[PDB]
Amino acid sequence: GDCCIIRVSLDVDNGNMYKSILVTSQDKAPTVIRKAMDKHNLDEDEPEDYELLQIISEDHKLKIPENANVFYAMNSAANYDFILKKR
Amino acid sequence: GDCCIIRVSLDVDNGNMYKSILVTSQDKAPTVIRKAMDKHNLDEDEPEDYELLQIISEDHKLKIPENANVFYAMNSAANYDFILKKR
Repeated sequence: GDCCIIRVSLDVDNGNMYKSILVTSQDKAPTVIRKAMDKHNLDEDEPEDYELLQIISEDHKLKIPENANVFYAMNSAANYDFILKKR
Repeated sequence: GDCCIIRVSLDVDNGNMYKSILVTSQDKAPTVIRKAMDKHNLDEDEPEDYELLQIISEDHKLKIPENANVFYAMNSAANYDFILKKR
């Protein structure tokens, strides 16, 4: 079935360190945050502590809604670069 | 970037054995066919001896052109079921 491979960094003071993950057509925001937290060894806590944002440009980050399908809520015309932001 | 998880079987000894491959936007037929033949253990022949072959419906099959990007040459509106065939 359908997929996309995205880049996820932590929310950090200037840009920086992306870890790649596989997003299926079925993946909602908490599963993709759990995958992104595993790529960064976040036994420094829970998927509820975290929101996900897409980097549209320097002046725009796109907020992924709490239980949304990531594959269809993302802007797939923009670059696949995301923040794992600790809310 | 974008991708699909595709499963491939053989045209040969009549019981349907699937193997999954991850196909990216950049993947060409002979390279995904290479992966499929290694996954089925096809070791007498070269990747040029073989075509792919998406099952569009019963009575209907799609030939992926020999040097084409599988991701954009396949029927994305259909079953992600492929068989590997001689010629």
